[PDB]
Amino acid sequence: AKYSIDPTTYHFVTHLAMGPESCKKCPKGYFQPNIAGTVCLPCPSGFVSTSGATGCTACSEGTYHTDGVGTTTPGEATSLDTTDTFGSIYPIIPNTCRQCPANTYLPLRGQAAIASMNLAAVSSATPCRPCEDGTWSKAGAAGCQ
Amino acid sequence: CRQCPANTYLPLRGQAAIASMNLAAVSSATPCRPCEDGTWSKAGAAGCQ
Amino acid sequence: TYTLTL
Amino acid sequence: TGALSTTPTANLVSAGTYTVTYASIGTKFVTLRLYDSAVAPGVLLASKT
Repeated sequence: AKYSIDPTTYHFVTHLAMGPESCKKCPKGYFQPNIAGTVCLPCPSGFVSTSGATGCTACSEGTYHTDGVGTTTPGEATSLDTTDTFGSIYPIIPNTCRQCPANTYLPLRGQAAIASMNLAAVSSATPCRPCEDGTWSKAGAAGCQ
Repeated sequence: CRQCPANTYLPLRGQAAIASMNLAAVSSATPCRPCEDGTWSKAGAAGCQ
Repeated sequence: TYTLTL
Repeated sequence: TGALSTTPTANLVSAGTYTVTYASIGTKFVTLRLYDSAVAPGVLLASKT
């Protein structure tokens, strides 16, 4: 406040990284593998991660990567993990795997609902292939019967 | 196929913007990794400088 | 939008 | 809740039935969510932890 007060460091230094409490975990959906990391990288399209997240895992067959808001175990980060810790730099992103609907199948791993930013013209689409004629499939299946 | 914004890079082939069907809770996201501290990159780049 | 305090 | 303005509403949880006692020590995450309808599939609108 005044020039008659003991300073901490030089006048151009405004942020300091104190003891081990300054290491904050990346949120859900972000990951950071390096041992001296600087930014949290969002998960690749079609992959999910936990809080620690030194790596990602791919959504299995019959499931596509999207937001599980209404599911049994939502996997998105909370307000505490993102906004109360990092600020506006890392927002909440979807990292759940949702099952394919009935009579649709998904044979590949790591697929995501392709987003649309201008929702009026184009709507978001999920990459769930329909079963051919003569085949039914149940729900979240990797192939038709 | 759209380009990444400035200061963010995408080093992978075949990536998609992940969609959220419940936009009131979780907003849609793009898998564009940010450049580290000390690196900038211009726009739609595969790596930072 | 909604601003919440808790 | 009441009608929502720019002015925050009064304490919605001020009633005596909103109380809890924890049986284990540590960090407990208390969350609050906003829906529009009182039925189960009503759309989530906001959350705070």
